[PDB]
Parts: sequence; structure tokens; C-alpha cells
Amino acid sequence: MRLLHTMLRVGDLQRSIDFYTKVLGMKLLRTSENPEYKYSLAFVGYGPETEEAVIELTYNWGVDKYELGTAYGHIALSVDNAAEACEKIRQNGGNVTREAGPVKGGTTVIAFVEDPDGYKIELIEEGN
Amino acid sequence: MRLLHTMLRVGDLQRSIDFYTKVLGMKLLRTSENPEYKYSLAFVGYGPETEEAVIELTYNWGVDKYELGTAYGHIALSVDNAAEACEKIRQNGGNVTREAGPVKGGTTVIAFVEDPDGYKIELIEEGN
Ligand SMILES: [Co+2]
Ligand SMILES: [Co+2]
Repeated sequence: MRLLHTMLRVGDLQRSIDFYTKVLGMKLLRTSENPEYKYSLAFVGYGPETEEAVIELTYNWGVDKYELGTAYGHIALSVDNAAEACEKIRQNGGNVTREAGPVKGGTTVIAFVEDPDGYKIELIEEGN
Repeated sequence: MRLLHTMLRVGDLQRSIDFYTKVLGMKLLRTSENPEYKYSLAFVGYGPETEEAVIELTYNWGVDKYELGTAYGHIALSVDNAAEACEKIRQNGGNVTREAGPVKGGTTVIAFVEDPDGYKIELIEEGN
């Protein structure tokens, strides 16, 4: 068994698609639309659904805003260069809430950012 | 790059651990405590963090409830036996919001359940 995906409702499908792909480097894996339930989906990830856990972006027709709440935490993604990522994100529809840097009493470099809809994303970096 | 994990805040750490492991078949990968900020973490998954995505459970001391909101959707997991999981769930602190059964317009068996904190979980009975 394995983790397949995490679904998040977005206010604007293409906007989220652009962010996850163009900014974060993911690939659009597949899309779909459903007239009965009035929604469109977009699956984005760093690998195919058979190989990795991805993200399910859900767009409910005519719905551009939700209540984030206080329960949901975030999604953590690995990055080659957190600082670079941060800059790219902040300049392309995102927001940096925690500048890139080591964790207190640690050496591991991390950052926290927000996507176009306010979703928190944790970036974890993987002799200049 | 890769998707590392999805973080969810819970009202009772152990309760949550018991659920993901005992009911869903996950394993406790690691746990940590942060006395400074008064919170505890537990990582649960089907495989090692180095290879796949896992779930990060956050317990803030003295906090037993949160506001779920309308944004977060769910986490989808591949399941060995959907019907069985539903049974197990139903009798081990959980609700089954969608009985195990083929997907509308498909053949793939799926179900929907709730964890002890009301989080939605999609169970899917699915190189080489
Ligand atoms: Co995290
Ligand atoms: Co789903």
C-alpha cells in the first residue's frame, strides 16, 4: 500500500496548474471534467501516479474561494535550492512565509511558502 | 524533487497513530517532541521516508480540536482490500462515508472514510 495523492480545492485551475508546474517543476499528469458534479481536476506531480504520490487539484465550477481552516498543515517538497525556490515562488503567484534557512538546532535548510490559494508548502533542501 | 509528506493537525496523537497503523496498516516511522513550542510529531507511512511520501501528524499540547475548513480535500491511499478496510474502520473509531464499491463509470473499487479527527480518506483498491 502507498500514499496516492493529496487533494486540494483551488479557486482557479489554470492558476494552480501554472504554479505547480512552471514554478515548482511538477508535470501535469492528467485532467478531467465532470458535468454531473460540476468540477474539473488536474493531477500534478514529480512522477507518474503509479510511481509517486501526487497532488489532486480540484476546481469546482464557479467557485473561486474556500476557507483554509486551521486543521490542514501543508505538503512538504524536496528542493535542490530552497533560496532559489523561494525567490521564484514569491515572484510567481506565491508567498514566502518563512525564509530559507536551517532549523533551530539543525543544519537542514528549509522554508515555508504559500501557493496561489494560500496553501502552505514546506520546502526541504536536499564548499560554497 | 519529490513530494515528501502531507502534514495534518490532530487532536490526539496516540489516537491518530493507532488509527493509521492498526486500522490502515501503516507503520510508525518516527516521533518527536518540541518542548519549546509545546507540540509533538509523528510520521506514519507504508514505506521509508527516503523512498516515498508519508503523513506527518501534529499534536499541539492541550489542543484537541481544529476547524477543518472547506479547502482541504483528502488523502488517497491504495488499499489491499477496500471492503475489509471499511469494516475494520467502522469498528475501530471511524466512519465510512462511502461504502466500498466500484467507481461511478468505472470498475475500480473505492471507498471513502473518516479518520478520528474527521479528515477525509479515499481508499483505492488498485515499470513492472
Ligand atoms: Co512537514
Ligand atoms: Co482523490
